Amino acid sequence: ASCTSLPSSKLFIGLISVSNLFMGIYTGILTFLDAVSWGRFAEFGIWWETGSGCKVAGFLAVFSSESAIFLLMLATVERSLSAKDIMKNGKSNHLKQFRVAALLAFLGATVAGCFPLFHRGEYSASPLCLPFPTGETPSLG
Repeated sequence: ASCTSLPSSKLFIGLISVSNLFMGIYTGILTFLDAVSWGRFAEFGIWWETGSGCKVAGFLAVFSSESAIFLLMLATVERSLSAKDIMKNGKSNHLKQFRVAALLAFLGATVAGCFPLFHRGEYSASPLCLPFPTGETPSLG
């Protein structure tokens, strides 16, 4: 909200917070669905599981988790590069490079999330729509 220079640390905190947005959104959708099915989950069970909603929620959760982890490694690598320049040169700036790396990490996360979609049955293993070694064994493992 403050129109400042937004240094690299603040931007990294912000983007990790956006990953937090998707985590919280996924969890809140879960609750919302559970509250809708208060005492009547079985009625919505199959419809949700085979429906597009389960795929959407599972992909969103997987993407949010993987993106959080990847943003974390990007932030740690950037901080280490800043420290290395501090003890080596005196100035570090890979703003465009790190933005490109963040976008590539988002691409990898989305690819991982969409991979179960093409195999027709990986995501609907559980109502939570979470990769488990219960149904499709090889790909999920």
